[PDB]
Amino acid sequence: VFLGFLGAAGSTMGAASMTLTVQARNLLSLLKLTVWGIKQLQARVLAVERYLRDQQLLGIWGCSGKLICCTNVPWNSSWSNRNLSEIWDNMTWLQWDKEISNYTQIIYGLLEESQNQQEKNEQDLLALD
Amino acid sequence: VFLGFLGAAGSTMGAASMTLTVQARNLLSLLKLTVWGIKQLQARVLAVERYLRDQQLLGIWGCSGKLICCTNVPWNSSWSNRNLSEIWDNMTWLQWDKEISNYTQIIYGLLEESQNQQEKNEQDLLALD
Amino acid sequence: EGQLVQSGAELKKPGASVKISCKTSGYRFNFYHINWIRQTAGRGPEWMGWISPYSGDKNLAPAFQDRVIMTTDTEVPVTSFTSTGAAYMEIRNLKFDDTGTYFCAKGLLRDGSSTWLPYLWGQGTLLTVSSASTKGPSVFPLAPGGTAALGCLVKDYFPEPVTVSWNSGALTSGVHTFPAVLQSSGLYSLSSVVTVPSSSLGTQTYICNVNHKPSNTKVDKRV
Amino acid sequence: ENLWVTVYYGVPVWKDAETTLFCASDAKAYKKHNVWATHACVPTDPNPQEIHLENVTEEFNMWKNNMVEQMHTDIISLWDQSLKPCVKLTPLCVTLQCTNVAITDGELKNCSFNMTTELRDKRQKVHALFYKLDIVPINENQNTSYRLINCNTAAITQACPKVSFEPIPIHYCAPAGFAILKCKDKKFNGTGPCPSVSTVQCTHGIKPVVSTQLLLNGSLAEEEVMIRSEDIRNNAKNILVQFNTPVQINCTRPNNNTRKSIRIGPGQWFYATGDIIGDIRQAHCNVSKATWNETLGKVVKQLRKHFGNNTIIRFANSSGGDLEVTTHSFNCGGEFFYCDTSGLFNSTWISNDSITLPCRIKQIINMWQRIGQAMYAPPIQGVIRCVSNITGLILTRDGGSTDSTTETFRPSGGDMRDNWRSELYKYKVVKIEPLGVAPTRCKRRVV
Ligand SMILES: *[C@@H]1O[C@H](CO)[C@@H](O[C@@H]2O[C@H](CO)[C@@H](O[C@@H]3O[C@H](CO[C@H]4O[C@H](CO[C@H]5O[C@H](CO)[C@@H](O)[C@H](O)[C@@H]5O)[C@@H](O)[C@H](O)[C@@H]4O)[C@@H](O)[C@H](O[C@H]4O[C@H](CO)[C@@H](O)[C@H](O)[C@@H]4O[C@H]4O[C@H](CO)[C@@H](O)[C@H](O)[C@@H]4O[C@H]4O[C@H](CO)[C@@H](O)[C@H](O)[C@@H]4O)[C@@H]3O)[C@H](O)[C@H]2NC(C)=O)[C@H](O)[C@H]1NC(C)=O
Ligand SMILES: *[C@@H]1O[C@H](CO)[C@@H](O[C@@H]2O[C@H](CO)[C@@H](O[C@@H]3O[C@H](CO[C@H]4O[C@H](CO[C@H]5O[C@H](CO)[C@@H](O)[C@H](O)[C@@H]5O)[C@@H](O)[C@H](O[C@H]5O[C@H](CO)[C@@H](O)[C@H](O)[C@@H]5O)[C@@H]4O)[C@@H](O)[C@H](O[C@H]4O[C@H](CO)[C@@H](O)[C@H](O)[C@@H]4O)[C@@H]3O)[C@H](O)[C@H]2NC(C)=O)[C@H](O)[C@H]1NC(C)=O
Ligand SMILES: *[C@@H]1O[C@H](CO)[C@@H](O[C@@H]2O[C@H](CO)[C@@H](O[C@@H]3O[C@H](CO)[C@@H](O)[C@H](O[C@H]4O[C@H](CO)[C@@H](O)[C@H](O)[C@@H]4O)[C@@H]3O)[C@H](O)[C@H]2NC(C)=O)[C@H](O)[C@H]1NC(C)=O
Ligand SMILES: *[C@@H]1O[C@H](CO)[C@@H](O[C@@H]2O[C@H](CO)[C@@H](O[C@@H]3O[C@H](CO)[C@@H](O)[C@H](O)[C@@H]3O)[C@H](O)[C@H]2NC(C)=O)[C@H](O)[C@H]1NC(C)=O
Ligand SMILES: *[C@@H]1O[C@H](CO)[C@@H](O[C@@H]2O[C@H](CO)[C@@H](O)[C@H](O)[C@H]2NC(C)=O)[C@H](O)[C@H]1NC(C)=O
Ligand SMILES: *[C@@H]1O[C@H](CO)[C@@H](O[C@@H]2O[C@H](CO)[C@@H](O)[C@H](O)[C@H]2NC(C)=O)[C@H](O)[C@H]1NC(C)=O
Ligand SMILES: *[C@@H]1O[C@H](CO)[C@@H](O[C@@H]2O[C@H](CO)[C@@H](O)[C@H](O)[C@H]2NC(C)=O)[C@H](O)[C@H]1NC(C)=O
Ligand SMILES: *[C@@H]1O[C@H](CO)[C@@H](O)[C@H](O)[C@H]1NC(C)=O
Ligand SMILES: *[C@@H]1O[C@H](CO)[C@@H](O)[C@H](O)[C@H]1NC(C)=O
Ligand SMILES: *[C@@H]1O[C@H](CO)[C@@H](O)[C@H](O)[C@H]1NC(C)=O
Ligand SMILES: *[C@@H]1O[C@H](CO)[C@@H](O)[C@H](O)[C@H]1NC(C)=O
Ligand SMILES: *[C@@H]1O[C@H](CO)[C@@H](O)[C@H](O)[C@H]1NC(C)=O
Repeated sequence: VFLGFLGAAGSTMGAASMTLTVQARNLLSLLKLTVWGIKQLQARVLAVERYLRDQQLLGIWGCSGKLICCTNVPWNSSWSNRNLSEIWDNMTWLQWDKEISNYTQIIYGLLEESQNQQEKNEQDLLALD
Repeated sequence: VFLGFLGAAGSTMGAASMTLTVQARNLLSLLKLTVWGIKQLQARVLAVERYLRDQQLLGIWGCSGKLICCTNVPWNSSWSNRNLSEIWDNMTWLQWDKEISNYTQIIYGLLEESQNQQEKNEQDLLALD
Repeated sequence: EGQLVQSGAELKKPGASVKISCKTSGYRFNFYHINWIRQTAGRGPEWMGWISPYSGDKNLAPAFQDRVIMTTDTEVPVTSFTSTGAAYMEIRNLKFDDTGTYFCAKGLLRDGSSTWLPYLWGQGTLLTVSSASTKGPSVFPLAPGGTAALGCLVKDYFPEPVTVSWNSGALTSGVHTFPAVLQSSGLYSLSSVVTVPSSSLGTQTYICNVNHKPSNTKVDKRV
Repeated sequence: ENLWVTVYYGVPVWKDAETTLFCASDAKAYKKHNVWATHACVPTDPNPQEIHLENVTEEFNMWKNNMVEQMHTDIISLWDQSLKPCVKLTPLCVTLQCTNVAITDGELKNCSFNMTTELRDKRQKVHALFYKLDIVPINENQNTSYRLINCNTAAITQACPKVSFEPIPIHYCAPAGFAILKCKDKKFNGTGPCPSVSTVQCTHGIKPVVSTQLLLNGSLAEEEVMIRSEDIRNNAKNILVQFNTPVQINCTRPNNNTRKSIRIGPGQWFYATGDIIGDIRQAHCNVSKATWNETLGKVVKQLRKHFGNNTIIRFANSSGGDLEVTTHSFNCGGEFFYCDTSGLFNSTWISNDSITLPCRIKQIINMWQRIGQAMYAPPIQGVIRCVSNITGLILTRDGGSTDSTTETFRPSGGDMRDNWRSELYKYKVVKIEPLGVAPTRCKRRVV
């Protein structure tokens, strides 16, 4: 069942989490000095710049290849106190992003440091023998 | 044994499949308003745009890191009826791409949906305990 | 999906030499070995050798290593994936037991454990080795549910083969050509018959066209 | 027996595509600013890589090639980019009163006329020599006041004196993800399947020699001479010829001209011709009759291969068009020559005495069918002499209802693109599609 790009924007987070491929596809795809040419070329560079930034974050979180990745960071209750059923079956990703947009930067920092910067050194010392 | 970029374009698919690294390397690598400058800059943006699109498809198929990846999609016989020896030891990737270029879009859709959109949710429910 | 067409039948005297050709189309001639196999009544089917149009490597069976010469021409491209070509086999020191049918055959795969294996075969070339001279045939008429049968008799010819058509190839339905007989004299004879409705005498004229290329003779007989 | 699709990234697969190529030229150091090399073309790699593709056979079509169309628009756009900053001779359309240069029973004329000075209020009278072609009489009744040929149609701009018109080798490169396929078949005709194919990132050193009728400084066909056309049966389509042996042609302007720098405004400088010093001789090119007769005979042999092993093959001079298409036009040291080729195409074929060609010069030109902008080629000081290679030709049949008894061939220069096709016949642009899906007995681990 496909609704299209951003079709599940008003659905529950659990329902929207099933069609992440839909947003992933349409997320990247004599004189040429015309006002349109300058706009187009600058628009194309802006699109690949935003895409590479999100893929950069997935890279430093060790989640490059996957749309759903699990981490080692525990969920600090100060961010949100809501239970799983209330989060995934009562909220949309929009109002969720609004409730957690406040602590997103802190969470992103813990996400790159806590695991993948610790995980890689421990991976070398483990496969060291 | 290296022949160079696209050296195995006339070889059997099995022989060409051995030197995929060769195509992978050379696949990406007062006023500057000269006709050459506008062409160059627009050419450079075109190269990274095509590269990121193919890497995007590998990402949504869960095959980002690898040149050879196996999937869960079974080979529907309507696409091609040829046996393995006839495909890999009698055909080149060119004439293969011509025989299957017809159903490529359908195959790409099954490739992103059938596994990696199903695989990631089942991966969360499996590592859930 | 390509066809291999070999040269016509030839009659040669023992001790002479003969060169058979094998023209190819519908596939990349350069990508497949061309094998040569013969069949005689005394030894059955016998593989002679193959040659690679790409590299020129040849492999001849020891029984023909000293009497068979295999060569190939360069492919004339048609499209990116197909071309036309030609392979040749020159056999010398012919003997009476070398009389038989010769085939050229395209290999199976470009790569693998059985690349050269003959897969696509030609129509065959009939080689007769004899001290006897060529003799053209004599064609005689075979006089005729409401159905009837008529044909033409090809008597005393040498050597094989003889081809028969009807109305310059316009008449193909109901045609029945019988294998040749081997007389005690050493000459062959065969018959060809066609079945037609008996009422079709006022609208159809049946012409049998006999071609004996070894004697370079054609006969168009009205039945 | 259970087959599954598997993704391969890097499969040698390509498709015909047209993309935006860019420039690449060696590191030539120096005067400079030559239009084509520009301030900056990507310097050629110290070592190019030509990779032969075994077993590959690709279809080529030099007539539907998009590299030609791109190069054409690149030369045109490069020309305008070099004329924009130079001095525009809008005030040089003053009425000219011209007299003969003495002599009894005149290509150039001595012209006097008033031209503005640095100060707006002041004016100046100056005398400068001109060629007959650049001027027309303003009366036709007739009196004898002349004017520039372009003043009636389009404005005019003076080519800067520093930029040079000498073609230098230019390599056309394709961006990453695309590739160029070079046909290395010696006997390769116009179009068709090329058995021997190789791949390169940039083409060879192609000099953008603008010529007509005769192809100069091009690349010589290997083995036999090549006869390339889009439709030999159709007379309307031109005929490209490529020599295996180059013929030599010497063009000179014996006149010892002089440059007269007359200021026509604040900063603006106009460079007029200064009275000639020495004898008055007209420009002309020489060609060895032995080599040309030999080279022309080798052409008729390949011509009969398409018009019957025996037939009447004659040669006549251009009988269509005027100006550019009727004369072997080209550039040489900065002066634009226009030669009569009737002496070269004046034979009939069936079954050291060097030829000389008359060449006239112009300084006002409208190349590539340009409508709206003319250019004034500043005079070149001293004697001019350039030795060039005549590697190719551009012919055309006369047509008609002749019962194939005789065939006539005349030169022509219908289009400037045919010059680029003479060097881009072997190249082709394709895009690499490295995503291939094939079935194998492999399955992903459910884990
Ligand atoms: C097909 O291909 C053919 C093969 O190349 C082409 O044949 C070419 O034809 C062109 C002409 O169309 C020739 O170009 C001109 O050649 C002139 C003769 O060259 C002589 O002098 C050479 C000088 O030697 C120097 O360079 C050589 C190079 O190797 C070097 O070894 C040596 O050590 C020395 O450094 C000599 O080597 C030759 O053998 C000859 O004897 C040459 O004079 C021309 O130069 C002019 O003109 C060009 C373009 O107009 C300018 O770019 C130059 O800068 C130079 O202009 C300056 O000098 C002029 C001299 O009178 C002045 O009149 C100018 O005003 C200008 O002076 C100003 O600038 C100077 C520099 O900034 C200042 O110092 C001054 O003060 C002024 O401000 C020109 O090169 C090619 O040579 C010839 N090819 C070959 C191989 O010979 C054929 O044309 C092609 N056909 C087509 C249709 O394209
Ligand atoms: C471009 O396309 C062409 C055509 O499609 C393609 O050429 C084919 O390439 C494939 C694979 O490379 C070839 O298939 C392989 O062929 C191998 C060679 O066959 C051997 O046997 C020949 C006969 O030897 C007998 O006779 C000689 C006397 O002549 C006698 O002394 C010997 O003792 C023996 O009795 C022999 O002539 C031949 O020699 C050539 O090859 C060697 C290199 O091996 C070279 O050094 C020689 O100078 C000569 O050129 C050769 O020795 C064969 O070994 C091979 O089988 C092994 O490998 C496969 C894996 O591929 C294994 O599965 C198998 O179990 C064996 O271990 C295989 O059969 C095919 O024959 C070519 N020709 C065709 C198809 O027509 C190019 O490769 C393509 N190239 C590109 C870049 O695309
Ligand atoms: C005017 O036309 C003449 C016609 O011959 C032309 O002379 C030839 O120029 C070519 C270069 O375009 C010369 O060929 C090269 O010569 C050098 C020095 O000997 C060699 O190092 C080169 O070797 C290689 O490159 C070849 C391709 O050019 C390859 O085929 C080969 O495998 C090597 O890699 C190359 O042979 C040639 O020698 C001259 N001819 C003579 C008789 O000297 C001349 O250049 C033209 N003039 C202009 C201004 O273009
Ligand atoms: C083109 O026409 C101009 C006239 O506008 C010619 O200029 C004049 O040429 C004569 C030569 O017949 C010069 O006479 C000489 O004048 C100098 C002055 O210094 C004097 O010293 C000499 O003894 C001699 O009398 C005249 O000066 C000159 N006028 C100007 C204004 O320069 C020009 O020669 C003509 N050129 C051609 C190629 O026809
Ligand atoms: C160049 O050679 C090719 C041969 O490969 C010619 O292509 C054939 O041309 C004939 C008529 O000239 C057609 O009947 C064939 O159908 C063409 N074959 C293919 C595969 O296209 C081509 O015409 C030649 N070009 C010139 C200008 O002579
Ligand atoms: C073209 O004419 C100029 C004169 O304008 C000649 O240049 C002179 O050459 C002589 C050598 O005989 C020198 O003594 C002068 O100083 C030079 N004067 C100038 C202004 O250059 C030049 O030699 C002539 N060239 C030809 C080929 O005749
Ligand atoms: C064009 O000019 C060149 C050189 O200016 C001529 O080549 C000369 O040919 C003679 C033979 O007649 C030789 O003795 C010289 O050594 C050559 N000089 C050079 C520099 O190669 C060529 O013959 C001229 N061609 C014509 C048609 O006049
Ligand atoms: C978001 O954070 C700001 C600053 O801490 C706070 O004032 C605001 O109430 C918060 N709103 C949310 C997260 O609902
Ligand atoms: C490709 O698909 C089209 C449309 O279904 C069909 O007409 C054509 O025959 C096919 N050719 C192939 C895949 O060989
Ligand atoms: C040149 O200018 C003078 C003064 O303005 C004028 O009298 C004369 O007629 C002009 N001559 C020409 C040929 O333009
Ligand atoms: C062509 O040749 C004729 C001679 O038959 C001559 O009169 C005419 O001027 C020439 N024209 C051109 C453009 O060469
Ligand atoms: C052609 O050659 C002939 C014979 O030498 C000569 O009479 C005639 O003037 C030439 N014509 C041209 C246009 O060169």
